[PDB]
Amino acid sequence: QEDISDYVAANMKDAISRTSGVGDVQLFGSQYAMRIWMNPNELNKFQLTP
Amino acid sequence: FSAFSSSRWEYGSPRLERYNGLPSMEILGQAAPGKSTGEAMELMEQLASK
Repeated sequence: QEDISDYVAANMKDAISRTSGVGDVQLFGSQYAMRIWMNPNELNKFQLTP
Repeated sequence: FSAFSSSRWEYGSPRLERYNGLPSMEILGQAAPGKSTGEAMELMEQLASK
């Protein structure tokens, strides 16, 4: 699902929302973001903080 | 700067174009004398198809 949503957001949503007669275009998903899923145990191991 | 830097010569675009939110390159042309703009545009489309 996240792969399809990213393709729609990055390749189709912008062009469609700019099409004649189109008002609000709402994405049923979300574009990719660089997700850094932090682990508090590993952050502690090195005395690090987000 | 030499203590914490390295220097290189590379290539890059002095002017980046975009069309409708996507990277683009513009090409200007003229139909050959004795020909219409429609047929020239058709040939350009046929060439771009490849």
